[PDB]
Amino acid sequence: FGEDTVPYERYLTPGGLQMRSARVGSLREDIGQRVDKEVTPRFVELGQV
Amino acid sequence: MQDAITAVINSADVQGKYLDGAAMDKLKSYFASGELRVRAASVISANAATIVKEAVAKSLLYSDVTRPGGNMYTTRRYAACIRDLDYYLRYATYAMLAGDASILDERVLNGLKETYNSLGVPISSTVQAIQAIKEVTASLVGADAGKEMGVYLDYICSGLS
Ligand SMILES: *[C@@H](C)[C@H]1/C(=C/c2[nH]c(/C=C3N=C(/C=C4\NC(=O)C(CC)=C4C)C(C)=C\3CCC(=O)O)c(CCC(=O)O)c2C)NC(=O)[C@@H]1C
Repeated sequence: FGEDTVPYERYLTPGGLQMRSARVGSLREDIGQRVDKEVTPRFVELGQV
Repeated sequence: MQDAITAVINSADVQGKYLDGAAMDKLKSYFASGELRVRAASVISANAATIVKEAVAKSLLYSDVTRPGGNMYTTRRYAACIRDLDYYLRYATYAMLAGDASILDERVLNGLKETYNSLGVPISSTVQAIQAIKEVTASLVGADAGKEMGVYLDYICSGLS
């Protein structure tokens, strides 16, 4: 911060970051889980016109 | 209909003359080709269902015609294609055995064009299927004997064009 910048929260403890971004909301799909790439079934594609 | 022998006979009878040396020579040529023709005809009769099977597999399967709404959709229509391809193969074998492609004109091409045009049958797709039949039968009966089968299937394709 120079002589003109108000301070701001620059770093987080891992516990605080977990509290912020480990709830049911705000939790990304890919954080700690296997992200299975959804795809239309091959038979569905074959029968699709 | 007509064959090589009937063609020679009609060629003589149109001018009313008997059979001269040229006619006997043509008949001898046909008799010489007769062994090859019988061989190819018996082989194609034995393997008729197979030939149409691989022709359909390598020419039409997994395509717009087979997809829903396609003309080859609706299993009754698929069986109709199988029957029509069998008809083409059988009458091409007839023409090959006879040596003359008049049976195709008077028993296959007679109204077939109008039939397909009224029915929405893809003429080019049918032609490609017949070409695949020609390739399969040529590979099955050799190059020489397969040449005649290719000639008559090509006659069918050109008439259907
Ligand atoms: C497994 C369930 C069984 C099996 C099925 C199987 N089918 C094919 C290929 C085709 N199936 C059809 C069927 C239809 N077309 C229609 O319009 C209708 C009306 C609903 C039906 C039932 C067709 C047209 C084809 C070929 C053309 C295409 O797929 O677009 C295959 C593949 C065979 C091949 O060589 O490609 C298979 C495996 N086969 C079995 O053995 C099981 C009993």
